[PDB]
Amino acid sequence: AKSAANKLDWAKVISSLRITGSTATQLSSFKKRNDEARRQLLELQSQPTEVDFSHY
Amino acid sequence: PITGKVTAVIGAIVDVHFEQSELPAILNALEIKTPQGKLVLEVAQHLGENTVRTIAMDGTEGLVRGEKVLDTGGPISVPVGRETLGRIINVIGEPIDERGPIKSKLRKPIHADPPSFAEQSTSAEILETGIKVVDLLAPYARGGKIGLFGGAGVGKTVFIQELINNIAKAHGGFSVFTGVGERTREGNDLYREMKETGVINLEGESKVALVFGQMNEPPGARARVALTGLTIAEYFRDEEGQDVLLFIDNIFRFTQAGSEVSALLGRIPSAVGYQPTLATDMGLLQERITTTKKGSVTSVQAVYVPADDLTDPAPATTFAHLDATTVLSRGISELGIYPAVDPLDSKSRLLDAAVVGQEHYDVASKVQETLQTYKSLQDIIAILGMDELSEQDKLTVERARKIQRFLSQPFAVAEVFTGIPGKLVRLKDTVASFKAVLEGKYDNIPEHAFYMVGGIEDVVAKAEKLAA
Amino acid sequence: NVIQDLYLRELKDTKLAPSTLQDAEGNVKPWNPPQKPNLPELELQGPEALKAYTEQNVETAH
Amino acid sequence: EVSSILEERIKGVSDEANLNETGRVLAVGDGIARVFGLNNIQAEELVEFSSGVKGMALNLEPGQVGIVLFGSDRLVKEGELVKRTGNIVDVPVGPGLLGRVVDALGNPIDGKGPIDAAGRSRAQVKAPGILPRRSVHEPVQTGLKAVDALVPIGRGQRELIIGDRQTGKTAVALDTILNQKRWNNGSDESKKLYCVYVAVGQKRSTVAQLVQTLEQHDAMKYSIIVAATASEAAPLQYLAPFTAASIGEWFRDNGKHALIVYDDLSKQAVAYRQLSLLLRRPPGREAYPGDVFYLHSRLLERAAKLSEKEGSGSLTALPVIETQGGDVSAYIPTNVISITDGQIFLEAELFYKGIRPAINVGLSVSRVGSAAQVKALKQVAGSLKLFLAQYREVAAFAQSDLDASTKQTLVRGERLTQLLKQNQYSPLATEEQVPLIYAGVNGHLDGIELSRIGEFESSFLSYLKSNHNELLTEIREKGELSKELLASLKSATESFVAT
Amino acid sequence: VRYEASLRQLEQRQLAKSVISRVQSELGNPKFQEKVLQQSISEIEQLLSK
Repeated sequence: AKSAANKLDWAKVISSLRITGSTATQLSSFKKRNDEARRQLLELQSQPTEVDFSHY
Repeated sequence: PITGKVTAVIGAIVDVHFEQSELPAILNALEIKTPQGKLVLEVAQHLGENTVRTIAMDGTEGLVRGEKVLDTGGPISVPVGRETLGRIINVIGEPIDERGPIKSKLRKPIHADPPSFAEQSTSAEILETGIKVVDLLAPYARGGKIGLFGGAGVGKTVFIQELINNIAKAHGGFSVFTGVGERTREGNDLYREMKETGVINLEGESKVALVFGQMNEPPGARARVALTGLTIAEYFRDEEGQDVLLFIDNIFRFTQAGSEVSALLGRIPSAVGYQPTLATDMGLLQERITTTKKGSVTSVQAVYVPADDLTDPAPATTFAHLDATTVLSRGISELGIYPAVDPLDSKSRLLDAAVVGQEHYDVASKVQETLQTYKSLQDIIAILGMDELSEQDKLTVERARKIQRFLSQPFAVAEVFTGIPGKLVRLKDTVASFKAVLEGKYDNIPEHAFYMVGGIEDVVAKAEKLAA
Repeated sequence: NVIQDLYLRELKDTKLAPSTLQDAEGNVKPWNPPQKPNLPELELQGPEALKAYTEQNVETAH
Repeated sequence: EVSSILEERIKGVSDEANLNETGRVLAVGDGIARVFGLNNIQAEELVEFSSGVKGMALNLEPGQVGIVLFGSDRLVKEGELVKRTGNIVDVPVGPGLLGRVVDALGNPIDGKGPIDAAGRSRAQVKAPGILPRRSVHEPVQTGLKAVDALVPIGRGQRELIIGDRQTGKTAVALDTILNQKRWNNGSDESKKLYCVYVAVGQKRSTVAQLVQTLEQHDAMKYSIIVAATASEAAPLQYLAPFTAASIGEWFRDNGKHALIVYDDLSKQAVAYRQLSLLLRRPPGREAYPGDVFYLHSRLLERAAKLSEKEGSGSLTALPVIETQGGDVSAYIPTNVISITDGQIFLEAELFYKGIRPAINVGLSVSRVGSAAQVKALKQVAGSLKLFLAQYREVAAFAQSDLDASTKQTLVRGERLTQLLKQNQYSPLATEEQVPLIYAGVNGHLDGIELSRIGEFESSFLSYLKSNHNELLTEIREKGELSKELLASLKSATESFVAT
Repeated sequence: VRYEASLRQLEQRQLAKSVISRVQSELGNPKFQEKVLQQSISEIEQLLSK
C-alpha cells in the first residue's frame, strides 16, 4: 500500500548509494509519495455527503 | 420647564440650583444662554437639595449667580449624517467651518454605551492598507485600534493623509479626523491641506469629517470632544453599515484632559496624578470601537509617550487597549523610505499566523528574519568590511538591501509632495512581491530599481527603465 | 392590568409579516450547483513516450 | 413565533407585592448614592434602584445608608426610590452554568436562555478552616512539560502565574484547559475539571475571541466563562472575582475537582483602587488602598483541596498578574506573591528571544509542587530544575568557563531548552512527556544535533508508539517506571536516538 | 440559518416599536384615568390584605 511506496523510495536511495539504481525512478517514487500522502489526508478529511436536513 | 439659577461658579465647575421636582439627570446637557450665545454645561453630579455640579464645555467668563438655566434634557446631541462629512464641527456640535447648518437630519447623544457581547464579532478580520509595508509586517485589523508613533508634519500628518486616501479607494468608507489638543494654527494648515489633497472637496464630496478640539478649549470640552467624534463614527457604522476610520490625535492629551476633569470634580487623583477613573474612561472610549455585525470602526490613535516612560500608567492603559502599533521613525524616513515606518518596530498583535494566513505568516517571518539579521549584520559588516560578507552573508545582504529599497513606495497623497506618482499596492500583490524577492526571482534586478516603486508588477517596469 | 392591556392589544393588533424567499436569497448564500465530472486523466499518453523512455535510458545516471 | 412565547412570558410577569421600605436618593455621583431611610437594611444587602440598577450597601451610617452602585451612574437619578432586595449579595450557583458565558450579575451574556442554576450563594463566603483542608496529591497536567516538571501543579492548589502584558499570557492558561480536555472528556468525575475562566478588565472584543477560540476547541461544554469587561462598571469589576469563586465553590462543595483561572487580579487591584479613591478612603502604598492585601487574600483563600472527610473537594487556582515591565518588587505583585504558593514568572527577554512558552526558570517556583507530581514524572524528572540551574550558571559565566565539563552542560542545557519549547495551542500528552524528559535527562539528546531537535521529538514519539505503545500504556496506568520499564525506555530511546 | 436568526431578532425590535405605539395609546386614552381607578381599588384590596 503506502508501505510499498516508501520501502521502494528508501530502497532506491540505498541502491543509488551503491552502483546507481535510479536517476528519475526515485523521482517517480517521490512524486507518487507526494500525491499518495495527499489523498490519504483528503480521504480522512472527507465531508459526509449527506446534507443534515435532519438537524439543520 | 426645568430651569434653575446659577448658585456657584467656582472655576469652570458651575453649580446650579434648580426648582423643585425639576431635576436633571447624570450626563444631561444644560444650556445657559449667554452673550456668547450659549454655554453648555453637562451635569456630572447631583449634590442633592435640588443642586447639581456640572462641568462646562465653554470657558465661563462670568455668569451672574442667579442666571436662568434651561435643561436640554440629555447628553449633548450633535448632528450626524453624510452632510457632516467635510465639516469642521466644534465640541457642542455646531459648525466651525461656517458652512451654515450642517444638520443632515438627526443629532445624537455624545454618550452611548459600548456594543453588547452579542454584537461583537467572533473572529478577527483584516483592514486593507495600500501601504505595502503595513500589509506585510503589521497588517491592519478592521475593528481594531492601531497606535501611531513617530514624527509630525512630514511624519505623522502626511501618514494620516495617506490613510484617508487609501480608505476611500480601498473600502470607500468614511473617516473622521478628530484632533484633540490641536494647535489651531496647525489645524488650519491641516484643513487647507485636506482641502488640497481633496479628501475634503468643498464643492465635491468629502470623505473625512473634521472635529477639532483646540488647545484653548476648557478641559471639560477637551474631554468630551473625543466621545463626540466617536458618535459620528457610530452613525456611519451602525446606520450606514460602512467601515469608518477614526483618527484621534494625542490620546495622551485624552488622558491629560481627563486627569484635569477628575481633579476639578475634586476626586483624589490616582498615582502619577492620573484620573481615579483612568481605566474606565479609556474603557468607554475604546469599547465603542469595534467590529459590529453592521460595520466596523477602526481607529488610528496617536500616542505621545510621556518622556518615553512606557511604565507610566497612561501609556500602559493605552497599550492595553491597543491591538497594533505602527512605529514610524524619522531616521527610517531619512533612509529615503516613504512610508516612514520603522519595520523592526512595526508590530501588530494580529500578526498571528492563523489570522494573516500561514503562507503570509511564513513570508512575513522570513522578511522579518531577513531584515533582523541584515540590520545586526550591517553593524559589524560596516566595521569589519564587506569582504567579510560570505556567500551566505551576501545572499542576505543582496536580498535585504533590495528589500529595503522595495519598501519605498511613493503614494497618492504625496504624489505631489514627493513629486513621484502614487502607488496603492494591495495585499495580494504584497504577498507576491515578497515571495519573489525571497525566492530571489527578482534578485537580479538592481537595488535602486526597487527604490521608490510599488509591487511585483511595478518592478518589472522599473527593471526595463533601469536598462533604458 | 395595564400589562394585560398592553400585552393583549400589542399581540393581537400588531402582527408582522415576514419577507419573501426571493428577498431572502440576497441575504443568504444560495445553493451552488453540482461540480460536474470534470475531465479524467490520461498520463504517459501515446506510445511515443513509452518507446522514448525505454530507448532513451540504457544506463542509470546519478 | 418566539415573539409569541416572549409575549406569553410578558403575560407571566405582573406583581402585586408590597415594598417593605424604600429610600429616596440624596446626593449621588461617584458611583455611590446616599439614601435616606433603609433603616431595616441588612449589611451588604443588595438594593435595587428604580432605575433597575442594583447596588450593595457598604457604609451604614447613622441616619443614612450609602449604596455603591453595581452599574452606571447615568441610569441612577437624584431623589429616586431605592427598594430593598432584602437579600445579601448572592449569585446563582448550580450545575447548569457549564457551557454558559455569564456576566458578574449572572446575566446570560451568552444569551443561551436564562441560566440554569440550583441555588444562589453569597458573594463573600468564609474560606474553609484548617481542619477542612487536606494536603494535595493529585496532579493537574497542563500539557506544557515545563509546567508539569519544573512546576508541577495539583488539585486545589494555590499557585501564581505572573509575567509581562499580553505575551499571550492567557494562552498559558488556555493550554491547561485544553490539555485537560481529554481528562475532562473522561468519565471519571475525579479526573473531570470544571474550569472557570474569569475575564476581568479585558476588552469585550478580546473576550469574544476567547469564547470563539474555546468553542472552536469545543471546550466550552465543560467550562464556564464569567465576564467583567473593561466597559463593565468598576464596582461590578470589584465584585467579579468574588462572584466567580462562589460558583467555583459550589463545584468544590460538590466534592468535584475544578480549576478557576482569574485573569487578571492585577486589574482587580486597579478596580479596587478606583473604588477606594471614589469612597474617599485614603490611598495606601503605591496609591493602592491599604486593604488591597486583604482583598486579595480573602479572594485567594477560597480555593482549597478540602479533606476527604469534608468532601475531598478541589478547586485549583491560577491567578494571572500583569507585571508592569517585570520587577517583582512592586506592591501589588509582592502582595499576591505572599498569598500564593509557587510562581510562574515569565521572562520577556526569553519571549522576544523566541521561547514560547517563555517560562523563566529562575523565577518560577512551585512551593508545594512535588506532592502533586506523578511518580513517573518524579523518576524521569531527575532534578532537571537543578540541571538547568547548572545550565543557568554555566551560561552566566560563559561569556572563563571553557571547561569541557561546563561545555558538556552547556550542550545539554541549550538542547534541553529546545525540548521545553512547545507550539502554543497544541499541548502534549502526559504519557508522551514522560519519554521526552527521559531522553534529555539521560543525555541521549546530545546525540541529537541542536537544529534537528524538533524533528527528533516528533519522530521519537512516533517511533515509540509504533515500536511499542505497550510501554506508554503501562506508564499511563502505573504512573511509575519499574526497573524493566525504565530499562525498556532506555533501550528504546537508545534505539530511536541511534536511528 | 443565519438570516433566519437575524429575521427573528428583526421581528423582536420591530415589535419593540409596537410597544411604543401601545404606550402612546394608553397614555392618550382616559383609560389613563379609568385604569388608574382600577389600580386604586387594587391597592385598596392589597393594603386591606395586610
